[PDB]
Amino acid sequence: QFGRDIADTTDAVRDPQTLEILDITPCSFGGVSVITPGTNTSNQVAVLYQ
Amino acid sequence: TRTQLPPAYTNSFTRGVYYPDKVFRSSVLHSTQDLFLPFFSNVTWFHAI
Repeated sequence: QFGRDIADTTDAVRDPQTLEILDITPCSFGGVSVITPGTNTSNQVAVLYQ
Repeated sequence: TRTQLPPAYTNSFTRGVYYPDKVFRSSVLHSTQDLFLPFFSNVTWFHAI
């Protein structure tokens, strides 16, 4: 019912009731960047993602 | 009472290998410490013909 990969981590658990091969794909990864072209000549910014 | 034959000593050729865990693995090597049968081991052979 379990399965790993090259990373030696558990990310493909098999459902014992449904018997359907499902993969694990989290959505909590990345970072938040800020772009500010100075503070004396500009006041607007822009949110940057990863 | 009945007659009997002397036991013999055979030799295994890479036998006694099972799955140590219930985890699906593919294209990845894994090593663990579990009970297994050594290679080219001499065990007691029992006859019954």
